[PDB]
Amino acid sequence: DTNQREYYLREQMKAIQKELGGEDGLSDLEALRKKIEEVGMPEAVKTKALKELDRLERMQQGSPEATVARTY
Amino acid sequence: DTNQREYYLREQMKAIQKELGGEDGLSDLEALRKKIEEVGMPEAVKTKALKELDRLERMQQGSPEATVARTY
Amino acid sequence: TSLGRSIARSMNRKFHRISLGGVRDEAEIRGHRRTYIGAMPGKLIHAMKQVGVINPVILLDEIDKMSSDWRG
Amino acid sequence: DTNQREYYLREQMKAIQKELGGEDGLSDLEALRKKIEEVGMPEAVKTKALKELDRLERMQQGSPEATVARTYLDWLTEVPWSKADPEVLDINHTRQVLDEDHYGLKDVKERILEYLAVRQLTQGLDVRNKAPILVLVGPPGVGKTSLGRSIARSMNRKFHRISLGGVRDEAEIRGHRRTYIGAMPGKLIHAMKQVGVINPVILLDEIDKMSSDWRGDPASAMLEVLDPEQNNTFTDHYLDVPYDLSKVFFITTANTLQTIPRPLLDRMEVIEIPGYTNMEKQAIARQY
Amino acid sequence: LWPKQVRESGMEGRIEVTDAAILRVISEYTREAGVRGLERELGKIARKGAKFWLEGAWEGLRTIDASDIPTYLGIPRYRPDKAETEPQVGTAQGLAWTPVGGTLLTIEVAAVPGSGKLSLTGQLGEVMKESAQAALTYLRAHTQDYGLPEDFYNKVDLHVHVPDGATPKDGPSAGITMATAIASALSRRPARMDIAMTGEVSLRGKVMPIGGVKEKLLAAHQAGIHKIVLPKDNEAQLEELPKEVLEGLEIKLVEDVGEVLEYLLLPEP
Amino acid sequence: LGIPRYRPDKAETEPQVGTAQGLAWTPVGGTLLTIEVAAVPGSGKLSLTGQLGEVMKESAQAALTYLRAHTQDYGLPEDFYNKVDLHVHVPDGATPKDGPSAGITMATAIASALSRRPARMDIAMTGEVSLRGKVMPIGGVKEK
Repeated sequence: DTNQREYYLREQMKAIQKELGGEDGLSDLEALRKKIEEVGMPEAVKTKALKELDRLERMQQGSPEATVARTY
Repeated sequence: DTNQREYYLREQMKAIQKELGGEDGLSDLEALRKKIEEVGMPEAVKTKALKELDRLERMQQGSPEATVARTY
Repeated sequence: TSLGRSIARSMNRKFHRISLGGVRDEAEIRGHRRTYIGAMPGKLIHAMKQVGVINPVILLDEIDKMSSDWRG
Repeated sequence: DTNQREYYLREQMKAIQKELGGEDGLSDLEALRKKIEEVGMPEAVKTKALKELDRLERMQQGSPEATVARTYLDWLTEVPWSKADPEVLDINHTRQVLDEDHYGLKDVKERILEYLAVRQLTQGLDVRNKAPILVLVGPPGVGKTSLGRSIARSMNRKFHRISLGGVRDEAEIRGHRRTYIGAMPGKLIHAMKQVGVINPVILLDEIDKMSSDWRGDPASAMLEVLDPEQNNTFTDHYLDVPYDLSKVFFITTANTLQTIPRPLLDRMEVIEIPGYTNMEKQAIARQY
Repeated sequence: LWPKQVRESGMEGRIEVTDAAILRVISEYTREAGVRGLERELGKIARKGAKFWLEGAWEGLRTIDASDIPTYLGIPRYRPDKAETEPQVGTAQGLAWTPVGGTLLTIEVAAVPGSGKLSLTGQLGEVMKESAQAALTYLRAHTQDYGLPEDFYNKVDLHVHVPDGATPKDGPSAGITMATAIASALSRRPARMDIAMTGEVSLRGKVMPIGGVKEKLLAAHQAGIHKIVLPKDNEAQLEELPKEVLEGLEIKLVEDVGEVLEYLLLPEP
Repeated sequence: LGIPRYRPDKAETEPQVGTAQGLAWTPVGGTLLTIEVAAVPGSGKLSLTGQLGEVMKESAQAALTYLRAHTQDYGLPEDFYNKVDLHVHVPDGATPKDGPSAGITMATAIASALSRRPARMDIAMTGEVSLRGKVMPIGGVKEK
């Protein structure tokens, strides 16, 4: 229940951001997440993908922490 | 009292701005919209163009996150 | 860069050198992609701003130190 | 609750500015309006102060344009004219005063005497630069302040100094046009407000560390203020009128031979300040 | 220049300077290809003159000759004439054009008895080593005419130092320079000062010509060297240069490396 | 006064073999430098420890060259240059002064390790060296 409520809170963030301006970047960061975590991948890889996606709360316009994050 | 007064005045300015002849709209933006709709183009290219067109409607005039969209 | 002044007098033009010594990007010959107040165009537009005519004698001094250690 | 508490905190801070409010109630728009006729001021400056008064009639803690306009008026009406610090055209008297900084340094005093003998001998044979102001260069622990203080003592100038070293925003160097708060009259304007004599000594401190996050190089203002043909017309982002700075002397200090923009190599030159030795430190300690 | 400096400091009709004083300022207080240094030097002379005048205007028109210059400047940082230093054992005053002003590459080579090989110091390039090899190859063809023992290559190591880090001209231009340097070092006799040189050496002992004779004729005037050695294949390269550049020079147009060594090697053995 | 923040240990040459004092300067304060050279009989190549630049390499090469020119003037063999690895400790990295300014200091440091005799107390020095065995003038004598 707790390990699923964490992902539920993440989903609530991404779904409320739909109603927020920009429509969650036109439902972006959900295409990446589903294309990662719907195609059959190893579970540890899924988890580390979740972390490496959580690093998308930083600046992106030249900083080497979101361009390389997007590439990864 | 003064802050709520000036807040309502700024809201009046914003509300009248969207109705001020739509000067920002069409002349500085929809010109690119027509050019998408008048070039013999593959279907997927038009789909991507509309996807990146819906990513707009946020002011890149103060945000670098959509100047890349306009140049794209 | 006094020979520039001599030619300028001989042509009744202006004269304004722009030292490129210490330039290692296009963000100083061209400008930063304008997305926020607090960024200039490159050097040539400042040069044309200093003079008041469309026919100066620009002297691109120290063009050999123009280098590139950075992206661009 | 936290957002509302912070909002009430900032609004109560705005309220508790009683001292500023008292000046706005009586001195602003009333005493300042008469201050134009009471003191001698240029005609154009007087009339632009009249517009600045017209920029008033609204609260100064409301629209920041009015706040910065009142700052312009306060830095205008408190800069008088028709007065100047007397000259001492004798290099011997200046050397006599230099004798007691530590001892004169036996080298830098002579370079400053070069600069002074050129200063009194110009195209107008007066204080007009047309030449560098010869920033000092040396270790930061040396008596860099003492040289400027002794020269001001000898030359009879009301010594000043402004914060130009280590800054990162352009409101202590240039300022930005009076249309928003956070843009303030430059520190040179503040020093000119400090005294009415039109020949002060505005020491620029640690120029080698001058920089700013505000893109748009202040080095242009350095070229503007260091050129006497352009320092009379010295404007900034903030200075909307060419403010008459004609007889203002200048001086600067620094502590590194590398961190300096190249547009600060012409109209600017090096004075090397040697470090002190244990014997020199012994003598200066014991005596002063 | 001087009528600008003596107008910077308000010396209108007060200070005069003779030709000798300006020449002293040129050859004793600044050494650079341009005239930027003379601007500041004459400025300092003007400022010191204003100082000395301000503590008393005793003289109506002060003449500054080549004697009272130090009173305004101090100590000559550079030798007045380069013809006064010494002849040195392993010294060959090269010529080059560094983009910061011409200067003479004092290439220094030391010969030490030992294994027999080329020690390559001072950030040589490939071409610099090849030039050293070419100089040794020619010197091997004729050894008894330079006092050397015929087995010198078998047993002598050569330490070669070329200033300016790597090659300053981005190409070999000091062939006969290294030829005379190595010949003196191997013979251990003082090579000649006061004569700069440049060229290309080819293994048959031929001085191939250089590019840009104007630069190799200027960078010896700025350095104060008044006798230059040039390849004969540049004889017609001296028919377009302005007369000012050729003033004061005793140029030895040469074609062999047997006649460059006629000058420098006065002591052969 | 309390605990001495400064020490008189920078007034000494530390008279041990290979140790030498190089005068250096900074435009913001005063300092010095020390060097020690261990002459371990090995492959005869220079091992620099301290992230030193190449300039120290050719300065030591010139010092060894002058040693090799007059081995008989210090009682040294004519072939030990191939056998002595020089292991150098310098607390700082490159020399703050352009090129060698402790060139004679480096020369004596190299010679001490090859002569088994220490340095002289309270005798500092600075200067430039030349491969022919000449000391070049040093600029900025005031700071040095």
